[PDB]
Amino acid sequence: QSYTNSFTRGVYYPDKVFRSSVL
Amino acid sequence: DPPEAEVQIDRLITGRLQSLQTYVTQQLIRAAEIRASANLAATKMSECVLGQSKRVDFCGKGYHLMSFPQSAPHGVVFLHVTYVPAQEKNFTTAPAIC
Amino acid sequence: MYICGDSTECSNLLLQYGSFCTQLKRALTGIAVEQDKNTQEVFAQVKQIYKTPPIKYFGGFNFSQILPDPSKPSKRSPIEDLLFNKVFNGLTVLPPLLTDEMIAQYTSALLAGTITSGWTFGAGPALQIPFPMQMAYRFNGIGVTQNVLYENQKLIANQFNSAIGKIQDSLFSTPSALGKLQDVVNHNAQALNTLVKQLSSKFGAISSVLNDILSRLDPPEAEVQIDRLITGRLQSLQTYVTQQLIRAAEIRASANLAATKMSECVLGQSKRVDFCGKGYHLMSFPQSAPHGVVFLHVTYVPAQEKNFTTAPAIC
Amino acid sequence: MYICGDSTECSNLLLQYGSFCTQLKRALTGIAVEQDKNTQEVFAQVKQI
Amino acid sequence: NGLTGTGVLTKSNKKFLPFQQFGRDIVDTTDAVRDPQTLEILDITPCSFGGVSVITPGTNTSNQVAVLYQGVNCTEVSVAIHADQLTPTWRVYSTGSNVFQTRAGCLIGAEYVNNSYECDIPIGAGVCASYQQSIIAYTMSLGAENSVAYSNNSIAIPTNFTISVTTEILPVSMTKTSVDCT
Amino acid sequence: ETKCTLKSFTVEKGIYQTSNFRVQPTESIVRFPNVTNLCPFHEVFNATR
Ligand SMILES: *[C@@H]1O[C@H](CO)[C@@H](O[C@@H]2O[C@H](CO)[C@@H](O)[C@H](O)[C@H]2NC(C)=O)[C@H](O)[C@H]1NC(C)=O
Ligand SMILES: *[C@@H]1O[C@H](CO)[C@@H](O[C@@H]2O[C@H](CO)[C@@H](O)[C@H](O)[C@H]2NC(C)=O)[C@H](O)[C@H]1NC(C)=O
Ligand SMILES: *[C@@H]1O[C@H](CO)[C@@H](O)[C@H](O)[C@H]1NC(C)=O
Ligand SMILES: *[C@@H]1O[C@H](CO)[C@@H](O)[C@H](O)[C@H]1NC(C)=O
Ligand SMILES: *[C@@H]1O[C@H](CO)[C@@H](O)[C@H](O)[C@H]1NC(C)=O
Ligand SMILES: *[C@@H]1O[C@H](CO)[C@@H](O)[C@H](O)[C@H]1NC(C)=O
Ligand SMILES: *[C@@H]1O[C@H](CO)[C@@H](O)[C@H](O)[C@H]1NC(C)=O
Repeated sequence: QSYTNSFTRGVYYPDKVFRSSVL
Repeated sequence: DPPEAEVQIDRLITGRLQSLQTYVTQQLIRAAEIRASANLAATKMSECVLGQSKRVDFCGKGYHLMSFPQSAPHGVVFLHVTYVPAQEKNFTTAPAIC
Repeated sequence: MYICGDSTECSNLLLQYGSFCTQLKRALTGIAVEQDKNTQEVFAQVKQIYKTPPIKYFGGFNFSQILPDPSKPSKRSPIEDLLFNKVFNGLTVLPPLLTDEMIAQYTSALLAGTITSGWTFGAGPALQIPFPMQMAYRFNGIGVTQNVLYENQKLIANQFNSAIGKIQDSLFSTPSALGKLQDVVNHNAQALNTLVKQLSSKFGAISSVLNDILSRLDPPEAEVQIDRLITGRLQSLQTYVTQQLIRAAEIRASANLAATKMSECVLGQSKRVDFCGKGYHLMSFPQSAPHGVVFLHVTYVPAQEKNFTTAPAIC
Repeated sequence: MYICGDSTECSNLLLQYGSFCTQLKRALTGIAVEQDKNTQEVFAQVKQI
Repeated sequence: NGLTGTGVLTKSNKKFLPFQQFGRDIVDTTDAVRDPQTLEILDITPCSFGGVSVITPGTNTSNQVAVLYQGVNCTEVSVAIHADQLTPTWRVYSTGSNVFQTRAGCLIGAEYVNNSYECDIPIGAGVCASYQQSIIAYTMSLGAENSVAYSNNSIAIPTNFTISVTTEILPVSMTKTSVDCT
Repeated sequence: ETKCTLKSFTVEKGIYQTSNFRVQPTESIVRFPNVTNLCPFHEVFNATR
């Protein structure tokens, strides 16, 4: 085992809804 | 029953409390614009009536001469006496003469 | 349509609430017809529509960036042209009574009558007067003799032309100049978007959709869940109306000031200090803008002071 | 804190009532920023001291 | 597929990712949907609605009225009127010459004229209406055109005057009320 | 409808906002996913023996 930084990843689509040019 | 009545009374207490708040909230908004129009009428009385105004169109259209207050139900009426030119004539003019 | 939508079960429950809906409809109608009185008081001050002469020589003064542009279809002045490029659940937006092409004619009539007549058109008949002789009267209004203008007319004309030129460079380059107008457009969009987003709230009900309540719950018991939505949505609609009544009083307070500046700064010469800009007021020029008005205050600022020895009297 | 204090059970129930907290918070901020503008317009009328 | 509602379906240029079912707007309202049997994205627009304003010369003068369907294209009111799907059942007579497309909505019952007068009944977007008989809709005139005779060395001086008296009315006070809550 | 809005039998000159117009739906369109995974009914009903 070891330890490493995860940085800014692991983001998934929370749902199956289309959105365009939104925050 | 007392338990069944207390449930259907709070619907009338909450219904009429929101009916009183909606009334008082609108009276505060209306009274804010009556005060705005009552601060203006006190300015017209001080300046149009108790003096002669050089401000344009503040005391009526034209050149102000004098005004007369008349009371009215829940208000005031001003009779603005003004000077209006008439019968203009064409002329030739110069800035200076040598 | 906002509280219930296409729902007969909800509409019947909403009727047993008195005139809560009628009060809101009266409140928004009083605001709407008020916004057409604010625009009329500021601009619709001239009896007639004055026009500038075909020849645009006003003694060396250059009002090209102020007078209407004939080449553009909209007939807006070059400054007005760049002022306009810087700024459904039962909710409808009504169009203003005066089109932006009719407000520009009201402004053009105020500019054409000021350059030609001076302040005479605001107190009766419009009596023409040469612009170098109109500016000599406005120097006598600030305590400077009229021989000062005639002997510095070419110098004074250039200082006005250059000052108008920098006006575009201030609005064209520097942002946030029209933040007063943009703020009253942002606050209206936030209020409407917040009003829509509260149709997704539950307010304690089983769900936020009326159709999902009538089917998933018994009609004897679904009435209670609807009453939670009706109570919640009726309050979120009264909140919207109340804030409009407060904002419409800020606009009416600033629409009365803009009507006071048009009467006194534009249709005359003002002696009130700092009412029409820093300095000694000479002229002012209106320029329309989206949901607003812009005044270009021409003022006289002294410069190049010098020390002297003074006495009260002389024996 | 005014409505729920430090109860997480209450806090979750407060979310179902829409963005009422956000409107109340932005309304009071507009008042506070204005009060600093009222003071400046009256007194800060001189460029120099 | 369980997503219910009412609206007008049309072909949409939106490009769904191949795992999505529908779309949402900035206000969390549905704007599109994928057909479960065709795998095509269908834009959803709500069925038309708006206000209805009735222009009246006054019952003392005539019983004629003109109806303004605010924010509606005349092409869709006439389509819905023919198909009988407009909420307000009552229908104004439409003689082709009395239907006009203003920038505020579809105006039925008023004949548009090319003249211009002072505004009597403000409709919106520069269009007014009056009774002159029948109901006429026109573009309001801002005032009488004037052209002052500006010249390099010409001035106009009044040779007379007029003393005019004008009246201004200002509210001062409201009506005081006290309410017992209990 | 103008008279009932004002609750009067006499209407003055003006323009009155009376009601709201809605275009009613014409027909309903229900679409569901493709029906697949057909049962082997013919393997029993249409057996050779
Ligand atoms: C008044 O000022 C405008 C600019 O605000 C002048 O217009 C310029 O005229 C010069 C003439 O050489 C042209 O090269 C520029 O392109 C023009 N600029 C614009 C923005 O149109 C105008 O000439 C001035 N009027 C007079 C009589 O001098
Ligand atoms: C200025 O105008 C007034 C009216 O506003 C003129 O006075 C009128 O003169 C006529 C002609 O003589 C009389 O019939 C009227 O009775 C007068 N009206 C009054 C007194 O109210 C006045 O003559 C004009 N000044 C001039 C022409 O120098
Ligand atoms: C004044 O002067 C011009 C110069 O031609 C003349 O045409 C105009 O009609 C005159 N204005 C009057 C008489 O009101
Ligand atoms: C006047 O005299 C004072 C004396 O201290 C000097 O500071 C000031 O600059 C002078 N003002 C001028 C030259 O305008
Ligand atoms: C659904 O079936 C039809 C024929 O019944 C076919 O044309 C279509 O491509 C199918 N769609 C999907 C997504 O399987
Ligand atoms: C109404 O639609 C037609 C085309 O069907 C179009 O020409 C017209 O400009 C539209 N009217 C408005 C006000 O959008
Ligand atoms: C005023 O004088 C200027 C310069 O001499 C000239 O161009 C202009 O045409 C004159 N205006 C008239 C005659 O109306």
